[PDB]
Amino acid sequence: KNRAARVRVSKGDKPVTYEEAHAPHYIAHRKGWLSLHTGNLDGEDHAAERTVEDVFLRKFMWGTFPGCLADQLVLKRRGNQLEICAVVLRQLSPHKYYFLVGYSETLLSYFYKCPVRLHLQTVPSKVVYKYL
Amino acid sequence: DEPWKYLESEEYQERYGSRPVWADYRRNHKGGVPPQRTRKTCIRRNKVVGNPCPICRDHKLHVDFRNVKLLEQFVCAHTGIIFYAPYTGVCVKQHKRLTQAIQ
Amino acid sequence: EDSTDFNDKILNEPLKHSDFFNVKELFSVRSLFDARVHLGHKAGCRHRFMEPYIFGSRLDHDIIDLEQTATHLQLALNFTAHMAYRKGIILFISRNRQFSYLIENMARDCGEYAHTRYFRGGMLTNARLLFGPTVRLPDLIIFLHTLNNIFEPHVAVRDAAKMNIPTVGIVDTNCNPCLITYPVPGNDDSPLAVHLYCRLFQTAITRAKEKRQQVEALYRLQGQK
Amino acid sequence: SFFTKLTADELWKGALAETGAGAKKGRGKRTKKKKRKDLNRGQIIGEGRYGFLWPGLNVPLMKNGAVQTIAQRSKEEQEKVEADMIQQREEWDRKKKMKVKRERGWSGNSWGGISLGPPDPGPCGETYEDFDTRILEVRNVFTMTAKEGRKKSIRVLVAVGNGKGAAGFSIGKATDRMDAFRKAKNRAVHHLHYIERYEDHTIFHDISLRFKRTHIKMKKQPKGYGLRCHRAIITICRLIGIKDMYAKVSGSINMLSLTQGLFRGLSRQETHQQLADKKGLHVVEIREECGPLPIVVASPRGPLRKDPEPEDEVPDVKLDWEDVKTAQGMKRSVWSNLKRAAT
RNA sequence: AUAUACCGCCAUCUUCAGCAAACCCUGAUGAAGGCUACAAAGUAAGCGCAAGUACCCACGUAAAGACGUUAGGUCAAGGUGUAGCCC
Ligand SMILES: [K+]
Ligand SMILES: [K+]
Ligand SMILES: [K+]
Ligand SMILES: [Mg+2]
Ligand SMILES: [Mg+2]
Ligand SMILES: [Mg+2]
Ligand SMILES: [Mg+2]
Ligand SMILES: [Mg+2]
Ligand SMILES: [Mg+2]
Ligand SMILES: [Mg+2]
Ligand SMILES: [Mg+2]
Ligand SMILES: [Mg+2]
Ligand SMILES: [Zn+2]
Repeated sequence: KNRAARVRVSKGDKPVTYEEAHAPHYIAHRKGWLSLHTGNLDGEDHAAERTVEDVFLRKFMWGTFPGCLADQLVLKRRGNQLEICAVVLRQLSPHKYYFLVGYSETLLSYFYKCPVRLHLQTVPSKVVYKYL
Repeated sequence: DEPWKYLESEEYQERYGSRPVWADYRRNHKGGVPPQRTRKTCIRRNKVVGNPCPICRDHKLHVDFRNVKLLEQFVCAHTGIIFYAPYTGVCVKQHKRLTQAIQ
Repeated sequence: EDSTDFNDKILNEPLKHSDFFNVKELFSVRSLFDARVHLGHKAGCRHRFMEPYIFGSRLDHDIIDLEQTATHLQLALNFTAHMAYRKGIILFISRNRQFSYLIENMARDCGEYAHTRYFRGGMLTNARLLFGPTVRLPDLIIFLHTLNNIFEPHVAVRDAAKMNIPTVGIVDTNCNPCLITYPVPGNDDSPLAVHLYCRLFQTAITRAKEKRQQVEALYRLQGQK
Repeated sequence: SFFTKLTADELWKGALAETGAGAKKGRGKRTKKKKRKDLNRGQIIGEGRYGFLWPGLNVPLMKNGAVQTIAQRSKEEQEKVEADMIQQREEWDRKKKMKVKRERGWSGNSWGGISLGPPDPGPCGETYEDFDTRILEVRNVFTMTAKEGRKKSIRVLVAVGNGKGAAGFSIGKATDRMDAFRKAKNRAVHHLHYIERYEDHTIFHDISLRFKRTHIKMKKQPKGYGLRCHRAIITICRLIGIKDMYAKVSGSINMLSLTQGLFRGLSRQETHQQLADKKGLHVVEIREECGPLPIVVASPRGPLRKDPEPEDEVPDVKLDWEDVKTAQGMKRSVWSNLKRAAT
């Protein structure tokens, strides 16, 4: 039986998001990609470097906004601009979200030597697609 | 000095309500059939056992022939017989004092 | 202040009369005899609990005593009329497919309900799951046929009792009336018998609903002045 | 390596091993399972080992109307913070170990006799606060399946009652025990019997019945006699509201047959009003405490017969050798009439 | 060291169509069982199949394929519980 990236059926009490509810074979069919860049196009270079950067930013944001992320990050690269789009919860005070945005954008801009912007969308609670 | 006052106070009513002081007591023993005698005494050389009987567990309950409202709790209202000690769980020491105070 | 007078003049007043709706004028032993209500099944099909209602066997064909039917039918019609007066939900049940169309029309015409189709497990004992938590069940179930199509008691007879719903039922000589609240010994097979039953219950229900409006209307006019 | 690190959910799911071949069929004799602890519970965003004070994250942004600047706690001031966090953490552990004491039933490890509380309120705002629930039997039943082999389920018997004559019982089945409790107690309130009580304390007459292979002999008793009955009968009698009764169970001692037999016997008893109406005579009670005074307990509602009941010189009633052996002082048992706690 | 503590990713039946919460009913309220369409106690969320999608079609081939089975494979992908080593 296939296991990869499959949230398994339970008793009907486990809330899953839309991202979680779709196995890998639905990628490009029902669900899109969580990062968009040119490295994996034919004739393009530096796919390995974009992949390492993406893995770091996901770990970095998980621990920089601990308990606040309500879904996976969406990573967008245009030119040398890096856009991080995150769906977060509404528990932390707005002052802390502004501190962490200023801190994260600045720290990541100096780390990867590119202008980095963080876009936060807040939701009252994790959006539930279905109960498995 | 006035033991009958404790039974008329608010502390008593909160602890026991309208049930007898021995209502919630349960003996710890092996088997389904308990020993036919209760423990000799719950206070031994000023030290109290882990599961003191209804009388010994509340030091404000005074077995005295004038505290008739307490004594009534150890007599059957329908037959007038004094409960044997295993009925309420009172130790043998206090059951004798209750029997003498009732008489 | 005004509710006690309402319930006393409207709900309790009909219960002080032996025949408040005059349902005895609807039928007679002759009218039942002409509808062949006395004709029962052969003696080999007799149910033990129907012996008290059987006049006898005429050449191995059981005859239903219409003197008893008349008294049982009086009670059933009277009960049915009172339940319609109180705005109770009356459900007609029968699996006899020859009369499914007739019975479904009789229910619609009187403003009541019919279930003549296959009875699914739990319509009554599991109604909240099937219909919803606020579903109102019937206050009276009238069986024009108490047996299903395999000659066994209709499951709703047992389930009506489980839900404490009174049942009116036509009980032929091969039927089991033990759990039927108001049983009526009578022929359930002949179209003349079945048509009569539908006319009687339809008429009892229609009269009782009209009586409820008359009493209410009078009670209001007198209230203002 | 930073890139080899995983999330807490992954680390606990692995470390706990809740899913695995060992959990499948209880293949291991195991008792104390590791319990996941949330390590982000008492953690404050912005607080670190170095004790830095970040304005707007872990300390206020403005102080005295001016924006605070980056600061660092002193070594002494930071030691206190660490100690205070350990003490806060120890309190979390201590309290979790501390537990409330379960009131036991017929024995310390038995479910029988334990209260489950009132049945849950029905969907249409229906409530059963007046009803108490008691467990009578908790059984692990097993079926064999083709794939999973020996499968484990729970069969529960519970009784419900309000203490005023309305009581019932139901079986509950489920894989989990708490689901069996819910099903049993909620179902029982839909299958209530009403039990008539003489003077709201005892039964109307002696009841002797057999249900399958379980024999139950019950005797009407006066006030103050208490419930001297099988422990399960005691539990059921408290739910009905019977205070004084003797009962003896003989034959197969099966909890379900005992419960079903008990409710059958108690539901099928004739009251004094029913006896008076059936025979059209007065029901006269004679009490030795009240001497020869005749106490009419029930009178027929219909006409009163004029012909005395025939006085058969010798009744052709069947007697129980146990009752006769006892009345003759021949029943010698070390276990009879033993001193017991009030029931 | 332990895959007989596990996460992770899989084999296998599967070239299957079943799994199942919550209720209801039958069996005297036992382990258990629950269908007949000219129908007789089942209603069933959800999961799988199916449907959709990819490839050249609506075909085919891929993909998908539940719950479980074999303490199946892997502590040597990585991570990790327990135990062990630390000149
Ligand atoms: K594994
Ligand atoms: K490994
Ligand atoms: K290891
Ligand atoms: Mg495969
Ligand atoms: Mg017929
Ligand atoms: Mg061991
Ligand atoms: Mg113990
Ligand atoms: Mg294995
Ligand atoms: Mg295709
Ligand atoms: Mg394939
Ligand atoms: Mg498919
Ligand atoms: Mg192995
Ligand atoms: Zn003592």
